[PDB]
Amino acid sequence: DGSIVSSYLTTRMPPWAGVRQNVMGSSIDGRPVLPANSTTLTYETVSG
Amino acid sequence: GRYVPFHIQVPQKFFAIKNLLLLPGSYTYEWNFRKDVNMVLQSSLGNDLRVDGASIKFDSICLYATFFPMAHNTASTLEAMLRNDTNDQSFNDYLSAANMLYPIPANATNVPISIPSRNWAAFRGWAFTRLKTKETPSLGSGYDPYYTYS
Amino acid sequence: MTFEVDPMDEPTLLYVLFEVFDVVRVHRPHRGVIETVYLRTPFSAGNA
Repeated sequence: DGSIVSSYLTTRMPPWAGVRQNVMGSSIDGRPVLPANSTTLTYETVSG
Repeated sequence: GRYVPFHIQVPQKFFAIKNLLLLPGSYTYEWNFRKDVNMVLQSSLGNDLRVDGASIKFDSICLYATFFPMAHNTASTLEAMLRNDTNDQSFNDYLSAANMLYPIPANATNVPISIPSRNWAAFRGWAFTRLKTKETPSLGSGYDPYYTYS
Repeated sequence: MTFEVDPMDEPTLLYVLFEVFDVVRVHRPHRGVIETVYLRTPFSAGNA
């Protein structure tokens, strides 16, 4: 490889949730929230 | 103890209303308070307090306001002087900076940024510091579900 | 601007303070009225 990282123009980080990291998160009570690049966030989920 | 009923006095920080001297009148004053235990709390290991069973709950809340007992002929003269547009109160933010966060990848050496084209009149300078992406919350959104750090 | 940083085995951010004059002038012309005019220079975020 040996390429300089990064050599492309870095656009600033958007100030909302779901861009900063694609890590696995957690809800307010502790339920595991799937990452932002997951395919389960194309809809919303409402609990009874 | 684990179980703490708290009684806290939370200061106002927004600079335009932080040192403001209100003249008489009826003013609404509304505010949103976080319940996020990774934001309202700080641990000495940095663990995820959402998973670790921490929970804050707001029972009641009050606004307090200490009034100087000024004389009613003096506080009517001061009210009349401070409503002239030449006597408008003027504040500055202490930081006084447009804040731009730029993501650096892992093991990345070079970080090029750009500001496209702008009038740079009354520019003061730069002050920069590298931060960690884990330790920074995504402010601006109402809740950051992906901020597993306290 | 172009920053050369030490490499880290972790995603990191870059926090730049573009120092401006973030100033508010507060006009209270009548009873129960607050009129505030905000201005920061250079990085003004006002459409007016």
